[PDB]
Amino acid sequence: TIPHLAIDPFSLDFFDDPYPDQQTLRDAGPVVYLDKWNVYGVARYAEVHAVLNDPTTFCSSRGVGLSDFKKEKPWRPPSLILEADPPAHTRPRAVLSKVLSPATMKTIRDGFAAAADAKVDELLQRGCIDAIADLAEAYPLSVFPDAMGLKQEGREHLLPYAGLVFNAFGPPNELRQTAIERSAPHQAYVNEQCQRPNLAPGGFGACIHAFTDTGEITPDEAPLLVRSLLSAGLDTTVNGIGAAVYCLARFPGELQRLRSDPTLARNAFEEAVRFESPVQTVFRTTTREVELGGAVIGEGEKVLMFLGSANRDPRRWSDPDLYDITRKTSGHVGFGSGVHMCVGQLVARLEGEVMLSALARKVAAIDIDGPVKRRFNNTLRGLESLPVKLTPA
Ligand code: HEM
Ligand SMILES: O=C(O)c1ccc(C2CCCCC2)cc1
Ligand SMILES: [Cl-]
Repeated sequence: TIPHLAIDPFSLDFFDDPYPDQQTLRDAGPVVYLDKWNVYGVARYAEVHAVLNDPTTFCSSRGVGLSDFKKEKPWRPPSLILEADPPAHTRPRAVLSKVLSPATMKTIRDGFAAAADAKVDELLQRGCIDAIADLAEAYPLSVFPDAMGLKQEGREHLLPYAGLVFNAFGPPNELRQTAIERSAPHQAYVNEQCQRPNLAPGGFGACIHAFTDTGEITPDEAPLLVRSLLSAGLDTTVNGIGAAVYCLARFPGELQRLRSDPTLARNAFEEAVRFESPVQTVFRTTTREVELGGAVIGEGEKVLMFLGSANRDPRRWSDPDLYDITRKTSGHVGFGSGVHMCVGQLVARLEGEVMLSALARKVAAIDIDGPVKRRFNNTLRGLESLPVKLTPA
């Protein structure tokens, strides 16, 4: 009843061009079985949305990667938020929500915007830049570590640790094994920066530790919740902003619309998240036998959600393969959906908005002028190098 496919969604060929195989996954049926890894897959918007919004049946405490924490040891102690279910999930989630609150955004927005304008001004002086290293990476590295309260020394561990975290969600292929092989120095740095004395006053890290006396979290929970932000808070925005610049570089018509109305910056970034879906995949584990799309999935089965495919499903979207900065993007699953929906999305959207605003006001053209190189990761989709010439407005 359930179609079996040999597609490996974690193969380099798949990463290089996932869209044909993602259509094959969608059109094979609402639920597929991936013989390569012995997991169920759902690639249509409807089933992805349904799974995300049934956390009781499709739990996260057994891991949101391929590995089932009930069968294998997690590569690191489980996250108190991402890898927890209600009710254990609820209070750690509330703390991170209050830490990354609208009030916090108001306190940091002006500095985030000034740094975005400064970076674009700097880049325009060079003209020919690499939109990854020099922008998508450089800008978040210029605001997020400081907003965390991190010291200067050791920040070079942040992106490697994030690449490790996101490769570790995948199956035990070479990408994952190599990441874990090299993990020790990055884990050691990150774990140490999670301790309260190492997080500067007023930043996100210190705010988490200050929240340890309300009865929501205890002091021994704060370090791992800092770990959550050092895991998820940087590499995601790098690939989000990279996605948006890549979109504007490829669709000059949309850059021209953005220039004509910079208030479209926030939705242009939201559309980029839908269009590229920097986070491609997430797993759940069934806690019971469950019917999904006519298939009977047993208990303790891994279910792979194709967020990027759901965000290009023509059953949900009109012209899903077009980048449209005035599209009504509400409902895309690029940030997830339901109780685990990205708790840091206000930070993500703030960075993306102020960067696209800087580009909208200061840049007239973005032309690819060198070889584009893709970056391969079991969970993240993005580029390694994006040579562009920036023409000033
Ligand atoms: C474009 C940027 C980002 C994208 C595309 C993204 C994507 C996602 C997605 C899809 C989830 C759901 C995971 C699941 O359902 O299992 C998630 C959760 C999460 N994200 Fe984001 N994220 C981004 C930025 C950020 C930032 C900036 C932070 C922190 C500053 C952050 C922290 C988290 C955390 C802690 C969770 C777990 C929330 C929970 O389990 O309740 N993310 N993210
Ligand atoms: O350590 C954590 O708590 C943690 C780590 C990684 C993530 C990812 C964010 C982007 C979507 C996939 C999951 C979320 C939380
Ligand atoms: Cl770790």
